[PDB]
Amino acid sequence: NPDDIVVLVGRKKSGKSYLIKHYFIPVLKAHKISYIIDDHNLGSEYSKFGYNATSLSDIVSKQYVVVYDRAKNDDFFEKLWQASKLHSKKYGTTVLIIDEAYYHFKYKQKVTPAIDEALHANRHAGLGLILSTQRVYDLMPIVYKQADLIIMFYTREPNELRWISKYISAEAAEKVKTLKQYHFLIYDVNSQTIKIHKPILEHH
Repeated sequence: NPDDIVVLVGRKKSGKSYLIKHYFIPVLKAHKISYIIDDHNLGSEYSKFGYNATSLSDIVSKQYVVVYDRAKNDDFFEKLWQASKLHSKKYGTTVLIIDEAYYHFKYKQKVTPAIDEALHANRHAGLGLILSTQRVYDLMPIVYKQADLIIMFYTREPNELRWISKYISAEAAEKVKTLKQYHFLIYDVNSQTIKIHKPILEHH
């Protein structure tokens, strides 16, 4: 699980960050698994969850880190990835949590060596991924093939349902339409199963 690739999908205010904060992170902390949060702002809702990294070296050396990913050079992801791997050598298996995945895994973008490694060899690299995004069709289709879990909140948008049907599951597409707010569908890509989950309140 800690080295799984998990994708979270849903429009703004679906409850993705609340899931991160009260469903994923508490579970990681209970198992003493470290994490690196990549948040695209220059003051971030995640500031209480880790050290405010100002350099790549903070990413490597601090156990719990929040990366302020704004105004970085165009090749920032490969640097973040390098630093995260080095972080993992120091702290063991680590989860890289990406608040808006389209910045680094956008549909139709060039597949770089860092992207290839993150999608095809992340376990060996010692890094799990939580990729959060607003619209299903904003990410490279390979993300969905390589994911272990795809978590989806409500949508009735036809082009999104089309994507879900094509790259995930036709049954998932049907059920996502009737989700009530804060409920979410969990699609296990490995077992090809679907579980509908009740709203999260707090970790127990």
